[PDB]
Amino acid sequence: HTGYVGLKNQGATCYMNSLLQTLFFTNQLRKAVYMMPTEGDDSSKSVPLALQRVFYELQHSDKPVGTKKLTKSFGWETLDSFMQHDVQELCRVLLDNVENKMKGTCVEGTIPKLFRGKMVSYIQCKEVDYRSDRREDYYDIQLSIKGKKNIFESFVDYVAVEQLDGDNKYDAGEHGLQEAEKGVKFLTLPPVLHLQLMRFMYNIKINDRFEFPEQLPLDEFLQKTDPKDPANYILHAVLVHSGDNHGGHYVVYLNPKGDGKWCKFDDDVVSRCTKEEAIEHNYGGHHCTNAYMLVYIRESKLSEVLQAVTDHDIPQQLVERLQEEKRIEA
Amino acid sequence: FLXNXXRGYGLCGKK
Repeated sequence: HTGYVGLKNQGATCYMNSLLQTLFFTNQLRKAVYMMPTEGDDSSKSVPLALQRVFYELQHSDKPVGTKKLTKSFGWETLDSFMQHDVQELCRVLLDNVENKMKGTCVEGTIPKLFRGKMVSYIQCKEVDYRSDRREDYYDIQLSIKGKKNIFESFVDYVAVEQLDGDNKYDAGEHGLQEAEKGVKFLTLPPVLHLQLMRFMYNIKINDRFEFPEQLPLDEFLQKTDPKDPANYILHAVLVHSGDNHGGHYVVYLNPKGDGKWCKFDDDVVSRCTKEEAIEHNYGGHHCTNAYMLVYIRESKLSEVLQAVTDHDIPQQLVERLQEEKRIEA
Repeated sequence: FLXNXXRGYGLCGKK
């Protein structure tokens, strides 16, 4: 009545099931994951193969999907393992593993293509001729929540200029201490944006209203826009927590096709839901149910990122390995 | 890690 199957609840894995669905419905990622050359891999320690297995089961099982081989492969297996890590670290663990496994293959560079951006930050001395520029690659964008009404205010905060003056005067080395500015602008924004909302600070949880839109235009935060490719982003996933830091229940909302038809993914129960439940009902306020992670897809890349996946996208070598595994266990 | 001390692209260990 959905067409989508859920993930088993097998312990306090917090954000993990939400993230797994989120990555699974990044269809371009999914197809590249299927292409990884894992035939030689040791199952009990291969996270690239365990992610293939999970995606295979999500695409083909009609019953809820287990993850125990996956949490074994990356070694988080104690009661509170997932409560000592956060979703940004698990994102990096999964994406870096699969990135490396595609090095040297037909899908090499898929992870950077989908997820890498570039920024530039600078220090410009106000009163002598010295500037330091720093270009670096990024993956996700951590957005400050506390004291920000909406995602626009957070991006404004992200790129707000900082005065280095008086007591925090920048030392320009040869020039000694100098008044300077520090600032930031994005050079590029990747096809898939993972925005991490800083609700869980230090240990606390900010439950305040934080408004985020269905279509998110970001041209204003680039150093140079172009026309006929505006940085216009479409909301794909809303990863949600309920509670006050202490444990809590984790759920993800997705419109997997990018068409604004939303579903709620609540471990083994995938149910269909209103757009209001996915968006405005996760703004929070003063409710303690609210987004901590948003996934946006660039409008110009959406058809690309959400390209149809068929059974023919999963190699035979892999299908046969996974079905043989099932034979053994039975 | 990025200029702002947030995590950047890839795996970078503990601060």
